[PDB]
Amino acid sequence: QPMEEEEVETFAFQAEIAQLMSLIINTFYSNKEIFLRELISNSSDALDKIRYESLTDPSKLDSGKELHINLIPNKQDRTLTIVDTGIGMTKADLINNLGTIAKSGTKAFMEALQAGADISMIGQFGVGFYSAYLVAEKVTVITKHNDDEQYAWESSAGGSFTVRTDTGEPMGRGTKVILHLKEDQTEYLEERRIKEIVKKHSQFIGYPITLFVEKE
Ligand SMILES: Cc1cc(C)c2cc1C(=O)NCCCOc1cccc(c1)Sc1cc-2nc(N)n1
Ligand SMILES: [Mg+2]
Repeated sequence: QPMEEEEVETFAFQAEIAQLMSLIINTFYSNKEIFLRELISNSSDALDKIRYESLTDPSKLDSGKELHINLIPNKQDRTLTIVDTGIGMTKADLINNLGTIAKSGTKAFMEALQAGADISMIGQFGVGFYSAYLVAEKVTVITKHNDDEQYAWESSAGGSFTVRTDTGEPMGRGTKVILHLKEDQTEYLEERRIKEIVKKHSQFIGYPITLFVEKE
C-alpha cells in the first residue's frame, strides 16, 4: 500500500497525576481487584449521563438505544476490555479528563497512600481510573461521543500519553477501556475470577453487564 500518514498528539501528564501513576505502578498493594469496580463505576456514571440527557432529547440515542456494559477477556492478547454505551468523550473531554488537568483529589490521595491507606480508597478521591495501572502495563481508551469523532487515548505511563483519531472498529457511542495486563495479573482474564469480583463489588450499578467468554 502507498505510505499513509497519521497524526498523533503526545501529552505530558500533569505532575501530580504522573506521581500518582508511579506510586500505583511501583508499589505492592493487596486488593488489586478493585480496579474493575472503579472502571464499572465510571461506565455506570457515563450511562447515567446519556440516560438523563436522552429524556429531554431522544435523538441522543440515535447512536444506540441500549445502555449496558460488556466485559471482554482475551487470553490470546492478554487484554481485559470494559465497554460501555455511555455518553463518551469528545476529543476535548478526553484530553481534559485523562491526564492534562489537575485532579482535585490527587494530592490528598498520595498523602493518604504515604500514610498507609488501602488502594481501595482511590474512587472516593475521584482518581479511580488510575487503579487500572495496578493490573495493566498499558491502557488504551477508545471513546465516541455524539458531538465528535472516535478517539484513541493510550499510555504505558512514563509521564506521557497519546491521542489520535481511532483507526480501529467504530463504536456507536461510549467508551472502551482496554487493559493490557501485566504477566502476573492474568487471573483477571478468568471468567470465574471476573464473576467473583463483579459479585463482590459491582452488583448495584444500574445497568446490565454481560461477560463474553471465549469458547474452550
Ligand atoms: C480519569 C477518568 C478516566 C476515564 C476513562 C473516564 C473518566 C475519568 C474521570 O475520573 N472522570 C471524572 C468525572 C467526569 O467524567 C466524565 C466526563 C466526560 C465524559 C465521561 C466522563 S464518559 C467516561 C469517562 C471515563 N470512563 C468512562 N467509561 N466514560
Ligand atoms: Mg455512579
